[PDB]
Amino acid sequence: MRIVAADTGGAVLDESFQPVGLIATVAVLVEKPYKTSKRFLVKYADPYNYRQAIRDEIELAIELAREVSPDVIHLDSTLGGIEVRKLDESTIDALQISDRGKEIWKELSKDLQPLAKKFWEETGIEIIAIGKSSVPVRIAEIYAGIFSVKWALDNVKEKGGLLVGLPRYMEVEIKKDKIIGKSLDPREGGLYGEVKTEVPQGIKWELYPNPLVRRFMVFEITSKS
Amino acid sequence: MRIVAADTGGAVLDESFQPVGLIATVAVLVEKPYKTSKRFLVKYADPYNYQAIRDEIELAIELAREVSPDVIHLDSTLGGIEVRKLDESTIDADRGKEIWKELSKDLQPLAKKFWEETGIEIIAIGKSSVPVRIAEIYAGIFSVKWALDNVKEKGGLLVGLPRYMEVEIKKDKIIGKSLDPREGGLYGEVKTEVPQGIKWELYPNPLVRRFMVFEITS
Amino acid sequence: MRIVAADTGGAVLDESFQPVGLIATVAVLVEKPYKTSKRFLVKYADPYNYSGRQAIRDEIELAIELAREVSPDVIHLDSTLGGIEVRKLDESTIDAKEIWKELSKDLQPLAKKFWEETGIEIIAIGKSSVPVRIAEIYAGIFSVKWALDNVKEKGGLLVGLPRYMEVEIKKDKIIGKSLDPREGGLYGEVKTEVPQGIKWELYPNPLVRRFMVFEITSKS
Ligand SMILES: [Mg+2]
Ligand SMILES: [Mg+2]
Ligand SMILES: [Mg+2]
Repeated sequence: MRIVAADTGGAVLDESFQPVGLIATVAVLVEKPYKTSKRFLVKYADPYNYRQAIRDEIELAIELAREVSPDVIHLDSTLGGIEVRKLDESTIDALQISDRGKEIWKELSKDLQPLAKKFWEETGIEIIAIGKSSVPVRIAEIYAGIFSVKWALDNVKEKGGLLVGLPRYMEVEIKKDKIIGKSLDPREGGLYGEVKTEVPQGIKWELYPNPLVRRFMVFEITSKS
Repeated sequence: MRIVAADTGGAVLDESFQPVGLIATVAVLVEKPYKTSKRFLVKYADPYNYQAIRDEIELAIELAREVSPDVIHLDSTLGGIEVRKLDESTIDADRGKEIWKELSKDLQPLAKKFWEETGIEIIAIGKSSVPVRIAEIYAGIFSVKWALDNVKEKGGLLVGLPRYMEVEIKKDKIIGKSLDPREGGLYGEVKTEVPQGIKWELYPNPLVRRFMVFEITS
Repeated sequence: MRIVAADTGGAVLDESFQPVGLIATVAVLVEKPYKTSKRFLVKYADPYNYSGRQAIRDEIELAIELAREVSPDVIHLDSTLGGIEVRKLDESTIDAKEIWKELSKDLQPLAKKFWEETGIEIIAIGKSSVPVRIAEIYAGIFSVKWALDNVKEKGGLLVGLPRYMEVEIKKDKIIGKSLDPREGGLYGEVKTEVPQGIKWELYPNPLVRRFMVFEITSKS
């Protein structure tokens, strides 16, 4: 099975760990053995001017899918595997979720449903709201963490610093020519990602637990002085 | 403490990872340090034609008549109440209360007799029990053994393992381990014939996070 | 950020893994990089004489005591309530339960007085807090130190550890680590004299998945 998935992750935090805005939306193509992705796209938001996220996700997943022709698209909404092209107010009412959840997806339907309908009509490919059950979604999330770190390394102010809140229980490792992202949960079976980049000089970095949010890590960049 | 527990796990999957039916029910004897089992029984189902709790309680009782444990752990998370005490009244203390109210007809007296016979309680503990989890891991292990023994006649097989466990295939045995270090190093080991001219692989079920797939081909 | 947290943990188990009483209440000071604590306080309870109201009472005073020494930015209390400030804990905001209305009459004045002196909030954050988890691990460690220090001659002792943590015995030390790598490598360290004439082992509580047991047995 060949799967395209998307997710949004990585947040700029202030020095007191308060979220400021999200950084990266990533679409991935995942194939057997379903541990990583070698083909992916990134879209960067502006964290300092921050759901537009799920709109960027479905749009980016569709763009990648048009290139690689997967069997299915996985969307990060935990709905049971229902097709997005079939998401109307009635089918949402039949979903076992919160009333605000239903309210939220009724609003989103207006933008997502027509998009998935048109893509399906063109390809026969379904976009499914599978959410947290999906490994490709988790891999997308992992890549969003890596790309958020890459973004921070590329944009950190001279003599300045930057805190990036990573997606849940993942770590990044810095190499001279790339960033490696890995789930910290061995139960996931070894999910990981790698992205090439140039690591700049004059800065230090540190990965540590977000003291306010258990199982979430922070990647902090500080300037050398 | 010496414990017999039972569970059912391992599933045949189609090529699109959709489950077809369960494979193995396993009863285990577990003693200190409660990380593995050395004495165990297995009962296979017909996955292509798939109540597990009935086979679980029987296979547990069966092993118990051979090793005489202090207690039996049944896979039903009820906080530890004795099964022989499970009658419609005691049950009432929601869809679940309804289903347990059906099972209790055959199970309650079955455990009553056993307790009178042996002085051994059958407690409904489920998710809290380490022995139950050890039984589950072995069910995974035997599901792989089942797969090894059926692949030649089937050509290719996808086995869905129980949650977050891996298997490793060595010279004369299958080793299974929990992937969750929080469980404290739970593992199992089963000696078996490894047929030749096969290739196998372990990888994430892309549709079910934290579940692994054991794939074997000829 | 500098945070003082507290929690109670470590249990005495009987032969059949049944909890008897809790052992240690620990306040910890946690700073960057938020993996451990190098300054901490402990109060031992009497496990054989132990509802759970005393623990959070002992927790808040130990935290305040520690806070007066190290002056943190905030205090974390083990109670998951989204992070409400304890000094603002009365009927109207609690109602937004019957337990806390009993607790508030003691805790709220403590928090109010402390905030008045320092401006430091005591927040009911609970499980979201890393420093609370670090306090919990230290409770596990001090519980082992307690067991080592108090095991009878030719007697034994079962210590029920807090959730998914391990302890390692070293020559002059007890080390505690979380068994969940998702937490990012949280650990603790406590200096102590390890008694002779005793053996130990660490193994899964068979009745409580993901909880470990640390057992002391006397050599013969
Ligand atoms: Mg998402
Ligand atoms: Mg079961
Ligand atoms: Mg507590």
